[PDB]
Amino acid sequence: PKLLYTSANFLGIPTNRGQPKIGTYQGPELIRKSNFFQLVAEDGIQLTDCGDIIPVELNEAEDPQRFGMKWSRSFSLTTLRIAERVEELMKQSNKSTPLVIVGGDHSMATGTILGHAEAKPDLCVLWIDAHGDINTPLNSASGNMHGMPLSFLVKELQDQIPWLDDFEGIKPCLNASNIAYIGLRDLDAHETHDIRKHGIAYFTMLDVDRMGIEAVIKEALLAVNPRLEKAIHLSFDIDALDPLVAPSTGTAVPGGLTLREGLRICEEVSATGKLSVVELAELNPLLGSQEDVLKTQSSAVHILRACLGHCRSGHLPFKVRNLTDQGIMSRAAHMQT
Amino acid sequence: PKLLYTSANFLGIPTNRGQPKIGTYQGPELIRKSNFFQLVAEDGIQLTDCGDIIPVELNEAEDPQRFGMKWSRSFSLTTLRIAERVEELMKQSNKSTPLVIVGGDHSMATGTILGHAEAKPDLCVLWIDAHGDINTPLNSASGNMHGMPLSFLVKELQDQIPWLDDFEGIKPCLNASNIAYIGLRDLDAHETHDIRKHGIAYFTMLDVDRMGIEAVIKEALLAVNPRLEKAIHLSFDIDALDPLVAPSTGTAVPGGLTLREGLRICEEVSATGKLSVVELAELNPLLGSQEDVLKTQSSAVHILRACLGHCRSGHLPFKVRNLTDQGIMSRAAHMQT
Amino acid sequence: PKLLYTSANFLGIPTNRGQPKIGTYQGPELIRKSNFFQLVAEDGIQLTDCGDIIPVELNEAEDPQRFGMKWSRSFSLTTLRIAERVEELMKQSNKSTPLVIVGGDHSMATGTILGHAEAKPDLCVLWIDAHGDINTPLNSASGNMHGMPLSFLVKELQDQIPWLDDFEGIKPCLNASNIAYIGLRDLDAHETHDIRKHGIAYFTMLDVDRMGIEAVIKEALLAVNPRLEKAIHLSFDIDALDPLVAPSTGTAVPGGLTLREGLRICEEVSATGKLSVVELAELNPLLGSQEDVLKTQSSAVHILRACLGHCRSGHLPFKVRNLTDQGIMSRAAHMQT
Ligand SMILES: N[C@@H](CSCC[B-](O)(O)O)C(=O)O
Ligand SMILES: N[C@@H](CSCC[B-](O)(O)O)C(=O)O
Ligand SMILES: N[C@@H](CSCC[B-](O)(O)O)C(=O)O
Ligand SMILES: [Mn+2]
Ligand SMILES: [Mn+2]
Ligand SMILES: [Mn+2]
Ligand SMILES: [Mn+2]
Ligand SMILES: [Mn+2]
Ligand SMILES: [Mn+2]
Repeated sequence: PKLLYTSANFLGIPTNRGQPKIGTYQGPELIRKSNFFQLVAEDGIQLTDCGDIIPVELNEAEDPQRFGMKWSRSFSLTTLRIAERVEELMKQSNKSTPLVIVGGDHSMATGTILGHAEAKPDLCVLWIDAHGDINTPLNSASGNMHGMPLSFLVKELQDQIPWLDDFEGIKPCLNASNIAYIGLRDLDAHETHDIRKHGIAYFTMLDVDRMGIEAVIKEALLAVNPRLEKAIHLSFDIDALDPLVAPSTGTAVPGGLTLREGLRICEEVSATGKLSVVELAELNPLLGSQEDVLKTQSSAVHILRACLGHCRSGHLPFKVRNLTDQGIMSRAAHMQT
Repeated sequence: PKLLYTSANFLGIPTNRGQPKIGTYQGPELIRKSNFFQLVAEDGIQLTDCGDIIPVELNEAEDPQRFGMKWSRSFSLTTLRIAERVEELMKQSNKSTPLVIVGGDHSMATGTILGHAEAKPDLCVLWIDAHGDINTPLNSASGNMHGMPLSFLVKELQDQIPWLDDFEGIKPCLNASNIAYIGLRDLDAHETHDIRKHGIAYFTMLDVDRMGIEAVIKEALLAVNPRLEKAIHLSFDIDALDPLVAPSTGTAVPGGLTLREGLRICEEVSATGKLSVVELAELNPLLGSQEDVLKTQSSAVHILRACLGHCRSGHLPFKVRNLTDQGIMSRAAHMQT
Repeated sequence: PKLLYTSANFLGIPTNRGQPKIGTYQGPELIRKSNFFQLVAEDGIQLTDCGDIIPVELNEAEDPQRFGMKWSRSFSLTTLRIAERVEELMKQSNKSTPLVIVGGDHSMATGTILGHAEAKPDLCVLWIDAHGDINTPLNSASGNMHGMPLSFLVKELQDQIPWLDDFEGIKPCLNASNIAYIGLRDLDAHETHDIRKHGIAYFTMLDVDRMGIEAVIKEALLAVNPRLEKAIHLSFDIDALDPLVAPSTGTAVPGGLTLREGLRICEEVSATGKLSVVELAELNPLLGSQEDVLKTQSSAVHILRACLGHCRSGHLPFKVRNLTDQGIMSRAAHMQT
């Protein structure tokens, strides 16, 4: 057998202040509960559990609304804390060692990318999501941070981000030409404006319907990593998949990716040999029935396994078992006498 | 932003005598209950609620079976009543103003098309359905009117329709060359005979599998509206979609259209700028679980929004919010000092 | 109308010793309970019920584990019993008469193919499954016979099958070049080794994603029956279909075939005019909710109907009903006076 990645790191980030629905903090445990670790090992990969990042959760009286944003100071404090740990993990392993991150709501992405970009500043980002998550604070109708994580990272958008002192440590590390969306089907108007204005590459479900997922992946990589020179940060919101496949998530949107389409994305990104960080966001075991949570867990595991290099086409055994070395009479041997 | 249709009309038709399962009369309310109106408004479209048509529901003793048909006199009386109102609405708005109609079982289609054809006699019809709904009375095994609505409209079939005095006002206004089916997977034998005999264009799920939905739509329009000269009556039976997507309907048939395929049909028809009337039939909130009804409602809303011109690719904002006119210090401005 | 097959045989095999989960013995009854027979008749086909094969179910004390295998002696005794009956049925009908077989777990396949190959030795096999079912006894982690049925049949694998006296009657009748897989997504490593080593044709879900089901079917037939000269044994594991479509099965694996893709396989194989035996395995009415069992039953019926030649494009009536021979006044006739 052969493997692009022979070892990987696992990191849990139970962020739950990016959106009002409680349960995303149970995200990392939902994956740890599963047979994910067992399965990755059987594929011949050494997965090291790097524990969980403790997010900063201020008391409501310590964190009033600022510019409509909810839990903004918790966000800024958590962001920096994420960035510090991710940077350490990335520099420590600097045939690479991918970081698998499990959220947690998507607001964590500001921290992960920032820390990732501090170790590999030339990275590109593949954002798999039903939503843009690129609302700027004054344009956000909800005030939820999981809908704004990209806006603090994109240089071309900094004249639309309100200055806040606790936000100074969060320096924009992304050019608009380094991001590519796949799976969009619920963009806010101002997101659509910014995405088109600054030429951010995006492939919606409409594009997936007209082009096919195979062409979309090829075009997404062509746009942000044309010669596979750049490290890849793969940000995978679980709600990019259709709700029939992953119902246990906060903002489900019908008409999403099939599990197979999602797997194709991960398999292709994995095969570049350039997967640096994969993050899975918006898992919420407190939403839906037990069967719903089981379905969502199952989809998450298959997706993450795909990122680490698992092939549906099969894997060769690390040692071939021969029947005669075990001194056992085979049927072929019996009739030969 | 730009819009093909800037205003539209909403009309409810709670027909429930076209089929034995009670609940389709709650169809229009299921859509009114939803956020459909709110969402259409946010897309920049003025939706006017034109109320509901009161269908004629005779007492069983007033409406005995005739030629196997159930509730035939209720059908004829209701048909004419539908036709009168639809004609008024169409002539009143004669950049068009589309009519959105929500049923109600599919027997209403005889009335809507008749009234529509009275204002726009050169119309073509796109029938999205698992079934032909073109059984002639003596060939119908069930005797349900929702399985015969097209047969009273097609000129080439009038030698197969039993003469009834109360049916005189229902004059065939459709040539067989004006109809195109998409989504068929449960045709009765005599429907298959008539469809092939008179050269009615039809694309079954088999065709969708072998050609892809994109080619099917193009071929369907090519067959009945080759140069986008004709107004389009879009008759959308909800059971055309797969039961996994829309379970709350009377005659569900496995192996149907995905939500995405259905959306593609509506998006393309909408983009012709020729959508005159869109009708959605066979919603039944009294079938299946609450989650089933929620799923069916959700699918209906996304479909109808697609007809009115909603793009999954995003919509531009009607006014761009600038951070400096609001007199707020942006991060870009702060560092520039 | 026209029909490739005008008559067919139905045979139930309630095998339940190939896997630990009880309920697959209720498989044949689940199909008999359905409207399958009624529907096949309406398509104009004479289905003869050939009853059920009574599988051999030894007492645990009579059937200890041998080489890790569970219920191996029950397997060998049952296999021979299956083979004897299938051979009789095949020679008896030797425009062919297809055998429709309903399991029962997939361990029955050793018996059916053996008996089938005894009447038509030049047959090819189309294996539709999430799994290879080609584990050799010493390589099997589970020791379940439903995971090994193919290994006893493939000549190239006989040096990997442990000699057992009760297994002598089971002679390998298949060359590796006569088998083609469709739908694989959960191969064991040693299966992957054997499949690639001996050049067995296989198309995984990855292949289905990149090629499309239409190309996969064409390539599968090209590999094992290039000129439609060989009779076809179609072995269809229900878990080849996605769990959303067929949840009531023992080893469900996400990311499977849609119902439409499965139907395409059956429709194409049927259209060769070379369908000799179709078997449906792994139905288990004791797994999942009532709605789950209903969904699984429904999928099974549509699949089997497709094998017998049912077209979603419609069937012509065996006698056209004219309105005037019945002495009834048509609307066309009324206005003509
Ligand atoms: N426009 C919405 C987008 S929410 C999407 C959140 B997510 O992608 O993380 O699930 C908002 O600003 O809250
Ligand atoms: N052959 C059936 C067709 S029923 C289809 C009804 B509908 O398309 O409206 O759900 C019949 O005549 O009742
Ligand atoms: N590797 C597994 C495969 S089980 C597949 C069983 B079946 O295809 O019949 O559902 C085993 O040896 O038990
Ligand atoms: Mn999202
Ligand atoms: Mn997100
Ligand atoms: Mn229908
Ligand atoms: Mn209909
Ligand atoms: Mn299987
Ligand atoms: Mn199997």
